[PDB]
Order: sequence, then structure tokens, then C-alpha cells
Amino acid sequence: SALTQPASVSGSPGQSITISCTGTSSDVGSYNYVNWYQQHPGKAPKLMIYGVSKRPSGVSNRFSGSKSGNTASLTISGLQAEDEADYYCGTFAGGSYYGVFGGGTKLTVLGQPKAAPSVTLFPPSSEELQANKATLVCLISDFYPGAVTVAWKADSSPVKAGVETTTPSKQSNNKYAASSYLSLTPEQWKSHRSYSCQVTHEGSTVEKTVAPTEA
Amino acid sequence: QVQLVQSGAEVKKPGASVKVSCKASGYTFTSSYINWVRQAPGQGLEWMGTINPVSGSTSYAQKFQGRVTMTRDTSISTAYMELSRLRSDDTAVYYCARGGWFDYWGQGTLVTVSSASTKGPSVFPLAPTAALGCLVKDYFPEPVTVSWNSGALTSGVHTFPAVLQSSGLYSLSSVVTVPSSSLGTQTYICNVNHKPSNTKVDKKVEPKSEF
Repeated sequence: SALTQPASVSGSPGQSITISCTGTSSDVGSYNYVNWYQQHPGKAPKLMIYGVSKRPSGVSNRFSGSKSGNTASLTISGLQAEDEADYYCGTFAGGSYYGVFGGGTKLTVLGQPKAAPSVTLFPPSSEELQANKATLVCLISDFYPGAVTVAWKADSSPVKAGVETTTPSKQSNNKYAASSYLSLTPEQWKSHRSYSCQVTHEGSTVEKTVAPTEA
Repeated sequence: QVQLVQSGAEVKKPGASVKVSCKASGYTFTSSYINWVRQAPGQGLEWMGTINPVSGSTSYAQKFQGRVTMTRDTSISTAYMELSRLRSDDTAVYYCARGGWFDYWGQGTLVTVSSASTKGPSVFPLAPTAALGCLVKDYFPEPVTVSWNSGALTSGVHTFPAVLQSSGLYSLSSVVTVPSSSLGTQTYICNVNHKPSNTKVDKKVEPKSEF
């Protein structure tokens, strides 16, 4: 069974933050086997907490773990810049126990004011459609923290097929940029009243919409 | 110190197989399980299975049953993971980790599954302060450089990092924010360069004609 983590959490230096990991009564609710891993960009994960609350030798006492019901939680006190990383919860794997990891949580240690994304949605060009192809282009920039959720809709219905989204990458100003592309056939583009790019940042969702015709 | 060393990065075509090794040092190999986990680029950790280094007994994740094999050679303290009938979405860093708690991880083995070969982009105008741009589709490998008006236009230009598509090809967009008053009088041309394929494209971006 899946373990659910928030997509992203953030805090300022010196502050305390908590990352949740929700399972079911059959997994997290039954065993003291939830572990937490820290992963820096381009590095292998590192075990921070095992067995819900135990720290391996050498791990800072600023990291602690707990559990209540079906939710295990990692708490980091006195946030330092080096704490900025992705964090995963997972269960013990071996013997009768099958492994599972949570989806991960990006932790940002705030170094500048939070900034909402600037979103621009472009419809397929006349040239691309003439070439019997169609691509919707959703450009997301100047956001901080560097975590977003991008989703697409065909009219009011969700669409997953033909979607290619980048992971956020740091711009020269330390804010982030990301982009998402939706590939369609020219018929799919003209058959719908509209297509939408939905961008969620820090619990704020903006939806940009394009239509194939003016009336 | 406990260490798990993994074999080197590989690139495989769809349908092929890959065999990753994981060699232990700094502890007694047979005293702990070896777990296998993978991570697609920008995605999360995914468990693949566990092997008991004493018996060689295995547990495979349901998602991979039928095409994943795990073995070990205790004489050289090495565990192996072989994944067959590779797909594009098997592109990932593959890790081994020690014990049920995954308390030490190997450095990871990057496996890319692709049939992509050198290809120049197709460029499309993104008609329009106003935002206008150029869509640079389906090229391989990186990089593409984009200039505007042969380098005359630099202010307000943002060329986005490329998306690496499930097809194995890249696409990117370059956008420029300009005063909306200039749309009727100023010409905007993006100049796309893809040195690996020796392709250069100049594309005029016209304002989205009223009526």
C-alpha cells in the first residue's frame, strides 16, 4: 500500500518543520518500521531515522521521528541551509516485509521571499497544425520555493496522455522555471471547446486556458 | 566503513536487458539483506526487491515480476540485479542498499533506455507587455541555443531548460517579453542552433493577426 507525503514543505533558518507520511492501519498503523531518508541533488539517499524514531550514530539530534495512528512524521528543528533536500519515508523491506516508499517531499530552507509563478500558455501554432501536429506550451517561471504541480484539462476533464513536464530548475535569480507540453492531434485540438494548463504552487492553483476558435 | 559499489552507467535500446552489480565492503556481506530500488529522473524512490545473501532467496516487487532477476555471488560479496525487456520508462538510477533499514546505499547506476540518435529540431512560432516565442521540437542530443534578432534582443529573453520526452527526444521553448506597442512595427526572429546535427533555423514570429 502507498505512503502519502506532502509534495513540498518549507521553513526559514532556525525554524522547525514536520513532514508527514500517511499509510493505512495495516502498515504504518501496525508496525514500528517507518524510516526517513534524506537525498541531496545528484546524491544517493542517506538514512536519517529508522524504526519510527531511532537515529543512526552520527545523525544530528535536530532530526527526530514519531508516529500517531496511520501517520509517521519526521521533525527537523533548527533548520540549517544544508537541510534543503528531498526526504522520503519508507518501510522495512526483507523477509515477510515488502518494501514501499512514499512519493517524497521537497524541503526548501527559505533564503528569499516566496514568489508566485508567472504562467504563459500558448496554443498550437498555425504552422504546426498545417504540419499535422499540435503542441500546447505551458511556461512557468519566477517561482519560489521550487515545487509545482502541473495538470492539464481537455474542456473540464483531466488529461494525462501526451503530457511531458520538466522538474523545476533554478534560474539565475535563484527562483525556479518549469515547463509542460501537451501533444495532441489537430482534430483533438479543434474538437474541444478549450484546453487548460493548471499550475499549483504553495496551495495556490492558477488555470490558463486556450481555445481553437474566437466564437 | 560500510560501502556498496555499483557497476557503471549504461545506455540500452528498448527491448534489451541490463545487469547491475553491487559489491559490498566494510562488513560481512552475508549478514544483511540487499535491497534494490530505482528512481526515474525527477521522480521518487521505487522498491524493486530484496535478496537474502546467505541463501540467494528473493522477493520481487509486483510491478517487475516476470522480468527482474536478483542473484548474488558470496565468494566476491556481490549482488546483481538484471532487468529485462527494457522500456523507455525504465530509464532511472538503480540503487542497491544494505539491510531491511536501507542504512547504506550504493552510489547508483544510471541506466537510460533509448533508441534516440542525432536529430535536428523543428521550430514553430509562438505568436503574441506581450509574450512571444519559439517552440523548438524533437531534437537530440542537447544543446540548442536560441538568440533573438541575431543577438540584438537580449532583454526579457527566457530560454527554458529542455524537456526530455518519453520518445527520447528533447523540446524547449524560448520566450521574450516585449512592449505590446512594438508588435505592429518591430520584427521578431528567433535563431535556433543545434550544433550536433549542424542545423540552424531562423523563424519570424508574427503577431496573432486580428481578424
